[PDB]
Amino acid sequence: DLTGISKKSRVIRHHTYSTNPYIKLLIKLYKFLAKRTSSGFNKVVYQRLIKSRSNRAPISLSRIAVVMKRKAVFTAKSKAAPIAVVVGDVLDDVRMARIPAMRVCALRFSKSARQSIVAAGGECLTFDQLAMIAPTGKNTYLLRGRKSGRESVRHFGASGVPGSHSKPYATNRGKETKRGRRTGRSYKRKAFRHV
Amino acid sequence: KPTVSKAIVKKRTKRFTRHRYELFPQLSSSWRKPRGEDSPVRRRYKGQKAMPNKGYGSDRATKYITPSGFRSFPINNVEDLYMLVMQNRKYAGVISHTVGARKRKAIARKAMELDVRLANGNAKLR
Amino acid sequence: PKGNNAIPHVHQKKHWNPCSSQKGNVKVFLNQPAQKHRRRRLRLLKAKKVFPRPLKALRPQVNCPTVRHNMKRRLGRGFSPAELKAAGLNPQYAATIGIRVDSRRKNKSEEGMNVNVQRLKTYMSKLVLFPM
Amino acid sequence: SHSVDLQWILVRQNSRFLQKRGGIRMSNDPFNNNGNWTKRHCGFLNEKAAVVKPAKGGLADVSFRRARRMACIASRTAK
Amino acid sequence: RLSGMNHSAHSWGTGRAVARIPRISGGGTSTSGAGAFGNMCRGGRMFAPTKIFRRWHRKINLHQKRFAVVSALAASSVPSLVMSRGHRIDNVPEVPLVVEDSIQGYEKTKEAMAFLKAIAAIDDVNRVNDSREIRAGRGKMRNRRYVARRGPMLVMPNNKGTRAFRNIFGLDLANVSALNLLHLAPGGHVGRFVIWTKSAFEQLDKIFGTFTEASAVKKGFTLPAPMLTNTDVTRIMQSEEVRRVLKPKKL
Amino acid sequence: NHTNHNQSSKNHRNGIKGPMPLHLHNSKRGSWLPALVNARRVRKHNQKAALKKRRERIAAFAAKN
Amino acid sequence: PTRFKKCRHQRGSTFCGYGRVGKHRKHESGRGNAGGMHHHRINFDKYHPGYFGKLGMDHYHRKKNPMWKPTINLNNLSRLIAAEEAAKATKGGTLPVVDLQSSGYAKLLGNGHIQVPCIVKARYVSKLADKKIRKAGGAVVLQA
RNA sequence: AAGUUUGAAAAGCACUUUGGAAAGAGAGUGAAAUAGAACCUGAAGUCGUGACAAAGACAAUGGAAGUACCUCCAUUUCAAC
RNA sequence: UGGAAAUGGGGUGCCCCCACCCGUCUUGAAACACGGACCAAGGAGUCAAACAGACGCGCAAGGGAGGAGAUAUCCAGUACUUCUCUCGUACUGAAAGGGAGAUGCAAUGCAUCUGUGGUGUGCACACGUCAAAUCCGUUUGAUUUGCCCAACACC
RNA sequence: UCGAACCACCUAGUAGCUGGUUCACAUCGAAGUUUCCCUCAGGAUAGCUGGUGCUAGUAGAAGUAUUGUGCGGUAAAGC
RNA sequence: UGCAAGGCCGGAAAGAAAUUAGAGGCACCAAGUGGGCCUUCUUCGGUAAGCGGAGCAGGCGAUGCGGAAUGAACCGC
RNA sequence: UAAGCCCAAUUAGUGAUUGCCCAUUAUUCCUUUGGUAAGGGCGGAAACUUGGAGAAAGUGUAGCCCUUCCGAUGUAGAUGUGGCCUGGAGGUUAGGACGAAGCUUAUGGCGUGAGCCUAAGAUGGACCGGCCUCUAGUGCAGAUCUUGGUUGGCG
RNA sequence: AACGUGUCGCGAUGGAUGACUUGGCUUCCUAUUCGUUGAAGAACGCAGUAAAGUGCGAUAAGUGGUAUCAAUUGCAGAA
Ligand SMILES: [Mg+2]
Ligand SMILES: [Mg+2]
Ligand SMILES: [Mg+2]
Ligand SMILES: [Mg+2]
Ligand SMILES: [Mg+2]
Ligand SMILES: [Mg+2]
Ligand SMILES: [Mg+2]
Ligand SMILES: [Mg+2]
Ligand SMILES: [Mg+2]
Ligand SMILES: [Mg+2]
Ligand SMILES: [Mg+2]
Ligand SMILES: [Mg+2]
Ligand SMILES: [Mg+2]
Ligand SMILES: [Mg+2]
Ligand SMILES: [Mg+2]
Ligand SMILES: [Mg+2]
Ligand SMILES: [Mg+2]
Ligand SMILES: [Mg+2]
Ligand SMILES: [Mg+2]
Ligand SMILES: [Mg+2]
Ligand SMILES: [Mg+2]
Ligand SMILES: [Mg+2]
Ligand SMILES: [Mg+2]
Repeated sequence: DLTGISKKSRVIRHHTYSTNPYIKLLIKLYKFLAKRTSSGFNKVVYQRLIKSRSNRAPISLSRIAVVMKRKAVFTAKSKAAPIAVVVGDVLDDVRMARIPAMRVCALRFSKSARQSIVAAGGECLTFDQLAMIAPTGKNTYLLRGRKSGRESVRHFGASGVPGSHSKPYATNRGKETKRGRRTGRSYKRKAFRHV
Repeated sequence: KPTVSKAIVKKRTKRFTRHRYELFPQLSSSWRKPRGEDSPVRRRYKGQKAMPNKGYGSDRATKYITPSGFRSFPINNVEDLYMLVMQNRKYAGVISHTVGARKRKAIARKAMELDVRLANGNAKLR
Repeated sequence: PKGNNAIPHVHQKKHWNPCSSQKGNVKVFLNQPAQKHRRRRLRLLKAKKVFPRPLKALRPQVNCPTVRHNMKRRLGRGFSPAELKAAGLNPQYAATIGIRVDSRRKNKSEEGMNVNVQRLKTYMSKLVLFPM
Repeated sequence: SHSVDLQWILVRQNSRFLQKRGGIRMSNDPFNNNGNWTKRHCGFLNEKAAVVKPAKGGLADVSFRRARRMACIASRTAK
Repeated sequence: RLSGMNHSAHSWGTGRAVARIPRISGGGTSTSGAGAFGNMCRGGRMFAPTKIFRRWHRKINLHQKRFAVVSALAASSVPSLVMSRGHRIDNVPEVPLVVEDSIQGYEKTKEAMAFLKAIAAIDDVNRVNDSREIRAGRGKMRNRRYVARRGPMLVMPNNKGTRAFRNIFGLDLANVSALNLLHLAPGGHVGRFVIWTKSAFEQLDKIFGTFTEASAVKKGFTLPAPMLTNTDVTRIMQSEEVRRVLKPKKL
Repeated sequence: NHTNHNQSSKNHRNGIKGPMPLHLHNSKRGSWLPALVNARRVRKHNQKAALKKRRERIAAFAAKN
Repeated sequence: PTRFKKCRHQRGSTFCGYGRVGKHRKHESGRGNAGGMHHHRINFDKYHPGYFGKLGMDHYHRKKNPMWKPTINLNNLSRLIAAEEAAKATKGGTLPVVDLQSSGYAKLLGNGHIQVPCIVKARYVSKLADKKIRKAGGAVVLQA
């Protein structure tokens, strides 16, 4: 039975390699919900828990504020404030002085991000406490948080290939800016090339 | 004290011994897979001895079932009998060959008093 | 192979390994817990020997030099002839009653000695100096 | 602030009781109503009830098929 | 640092019907022409002769050494975690046990024993001296001849009444000022039925703080935030509000 | 020893990936300037319009709500 | 941990993962970074583009203390005024008085719009920084 | 190279008699001599004799599948499924 | 069958018929290629550092020390620690040096929150759709999170 | 022992070369080609391959045909 | 003015190029390999070859099983 | 007067099919195992005799339970394993002069296997097993391996 | 048949293994560093019976001092 179908198998990460006993509770909570419900949320929030720690990028309160201000500008203006769910964890943002009274549900908060919320007027939730309020996740604004600009993702590449604005692995920052990275050293890594 | 029903048919009986095991008083009756590039066993010729596959796995419904029904469970003292007595249909005790004689009688006494079948005994009383 | 690794620059090419042929040139700190106990044992045993004197002498405030540290204050060794003269004490007699003396400091800003001249007469107040 | 389903994630792998002897995974539990090492049969973790003649209690009444034998032990062995 | 290399041997050369390894040089002796300083041979150098600049000691972030001691005391107040992990607390009157701090007063130990009956925690003390056996297997020839169990430790605020309790076998003596993991959770298992003299809860709120204030001594250290407060994740999967939005079945 | 054998079957294991469509890397860059200098200024206006069109929305969506 | 290793995991494999044709040798592709311009040139030119040259003028006795200029932005000033120190920034109309070099941060860079009005005292200040603060109810002050 | 590390104790085999004496057979010591100084355990390898299928060689070994007879090995029935 | 059979095992021999000495280099080993009497015990990816990637954990615009001290305690451990440093929150230039918010009016001024479009989870929106009944699969608007592509601004 | 003695040491000298490299099962699974190298008994780089993935993915799918629409100068032919 | 052009755009648009539709897209880390050989088809060099060099696909290598008595490659699989 | 060759045949000009034999192929049937492949249950009820639509919310096992599909070779290599094993540590559970380690094997059984457990020793005499973590000088048939010992040739 | 096999029981050789371990190694620590006043080294010696070794030097397996109590021990001898 010739197939060719040998490499079409995708790596889905069936479970979590985490050993945190308080996330294996959220995972069994969100296998029950993600399986025995017609919730699109519970499906999605379950693969994001079993997901790793480098893939659950943190969203700063700045990101949470701005996108919850882009929701709350087009609502019934008295309907409700949706819950900003992030399956990573929330970090404070000293670039946002004034924060609205927004409800947030993260696996974790900074000690400065929990107080910034509670001082603002909102209440930060948990996931055993969100399974009580919209377990199906009605009126919840699910969030990732930027994982680009991460210093790992901007070494990815070659950095000597034309059109590769990646950072070479070099402790000495003033080591490799010579020949090959100069227009007057017999070739300059071509900053642009159509791909 | 009686077993529970099963389907105890077994796939293979002859153990998997390593190759050229008899030609050398040094090798062991313990399967090591032949890493040989041109070994006849690894490339699986006809009259060669087989290699443990997943395909030889026992039926799981009757896997680990001693020929007397009664999947086995090692027993060290009489208090481990009570921890077995609820599965005295599904499990059987096995005293551990280091439990001496003074304690091994104190067990085989309790087993019959508990109907917890032991795979070990029959000293003028079964 | 190699590939997208940082150029190592490891600097271990000078017979540091104490092998069978080379005596080795490594300093392993397997004795620092013994030494911490060792010093605090001398320290606490030197303190009851110098008693009733303070174990540490008196050192002045001095400004850490460079632009990176100039705002950080620090305890330098000895005061100066100047603070001692501007506080009465002979630097020969200050150097024998616990005050530490530095004939090299230059008192470049009066600002500097003012913090330390007054810092002496705090000590010279709360010091008994009972005779022999 | 600690429920039973958390008192089970911590002990699932190791205890005084887990008694993994081979691959059997029995348990020297108080609540020996089944002798297994499951999350529902061990009353050491939960507020559950064991099965002896006193029937000490802290549902899940597999005590039915667990006390019938408990009494028939002494009967069929009193000789 | 020069063991197994102490000979002065050289391989005879690939011209004589032997292996090519350094061979001892000389005569008369039985080592003359024997294998020298390889893995293979007697008096032969080890593989990777171990070095004292191995990495013997580990760093641990302070917040992980504290939040390990923190989560080790939380289990010492969970009697299910103490019944498992092997402490006999079947008729202990309460966990976390606390005792009126009339115990730095015991100056003889015949009474410091009669204390451990007042709590029936003498059960966990007798399982420590009944379980005193010769160690197994080259621990005994080293300085680890005997093996006991860890017994219930008595946590003191000060170091005053350690005299009546120092000789009792079992019954660790700890100090509130320096809670010591590897004692508060030995073998990596959280548990350790503790006794907690009355004067020892005084500081735990002070020396660890609350979920919203820093401690007195662990400075800047506040208790962490529980990832989920209603830790009974099953008692909400069987809740009224969840069953309303479940998906119905059909067979 | 040049062979080219097994190569066409190596290029077809992980497949000869199709080209990216035109909406990928459609950087009209390095091309003829008087076009892209005009297709630039018209992008600036069309962005001032995109920002302006959202300004009435929210303000219409406020009072008219 | 030695049991968590692959040549301990792959006992009996006879090669610990280094092959039969190309046998695991000692140094066989040069030793060190050798061959950066000869036979590893494709690695260096392509993952280390700027290596192998000279550039700029030599600064012989380089001292990092006189060349020390840490930077803080305007949106990061709030990182130096506690809520209590900002509780006086609420009453009395007393602007916060921030002094950078005590927290590090010689130079004051102007990034973002300053959240809280204050008066920073910095050794160095950018032109756009010097202008955002003096038009947000604030004032830069040069020190040292 | 070489732990004689016998045993708890030398209690280290008195004595009888076969041998020229050794050694052997007996006794005797001791918990063990089947712990007898070349001594705790005593493995593999090889060898010996006793037995056997007493088989049966026409390379050995091995694979699968049976059968012959023999195995205090397991299990089960031993008034029954 | 009633207390020794019956099965399963495994020992031996036999019958049938299957089967080329293993390891190895090599495109190719039964090779007239190399190594191979036997057995016992030894015997080969190891530690250190510097990196990176992944994964686990802590905290997070901070993180972490190290060295050292401090003083309670069997305790080379554990507990505490201001101070500092370190990495980074800001990059760039060969260097002097410089140094990034957006929108409207302007060509600097004033209110001073995704920056643009596009591809785009989830949920709320109404939209009907065999739909047991009506909760969900369909979908279209809204905002679009992450991501990516394009081209703004700014350093 | 001599086309450079012998002993000890540097030294466990270096070897792109030869030999070896110790458990099981499971899941997959190749390459001898590209370019560069005092390179051709070796490397580096792509390809092949595994693992971990991320992601809205009946699509930006195809070693296939159809349909149109281009391209070509080998076979045969013709001198 | 309006055509045409670019960046756009809403109103509106459906098919009366077959099949599989055995899911697209990137990304990261890392080996091993870098001595191939045979073969089909065609074909360069050679007196020739179980020859050297190629193109194509298939194999062997890395693989048995079945049978061409026998055979790395053939025929089936 | 074929068991050769070339053509045909396939139950015999009677009436329309497969003469017949062989596989690691095909079909079907069981059994394993992986896919994270789909499902369904994921705590108490009855079909004449028991098993399960009552065994636990679970990657991984002696699977939570069923049943369903599909795939299953493989050198170099990669990876996984609630996977195997040796020495030692921290825990726990536990044995031992009424006989521990060791050792022997026609001692069975049971795991696909690594291996484990048992019995019985006219063995041994004093230590040590299971489990969770930790740890490493951790698995050997093969290196003209090293050392010790034996053996053939061989009286 | 004998020999050669071959399995089993019992023996022999062998000295692995286990158990033990007054040794090694490693780490740390508290104090003071030989000789012309003849050192280190080696040489020969010395015991009732002593070859080696340990100890000692023709005061020789030790003399003296103190401080301890009845042995030394293969067996003599000896308050
Ligand atoms: Mg960034
Ligand atoms: Mg079997
Ligand atoms: Mg040695
Ligand atoms: Mg040497
Ligand atoms: Mg042992
Ligand atoms: Mg190689
Ligand atoms: Mg090669
Ligand atoms: Mg100044
Ligand atoms: Mg070669
Ligand atoms: Mg050849
Ligand atoms: Mg949009
Ligand atoms: Mg022609
Ligand atoms: Mg084939
Ligand atoms: Mg033929
Ligand atoms: Mg060891
Ligand atoms: Mg133990
Ligand atoms: Mg080794
Ligand atoms: Mg061996
Ligand atoms: Mg050999
Ligand atoms: Mg030994
Ligand atoms: Mg000297
Ligand atoms: Mg002299
Ligand atoms: Mg002498």
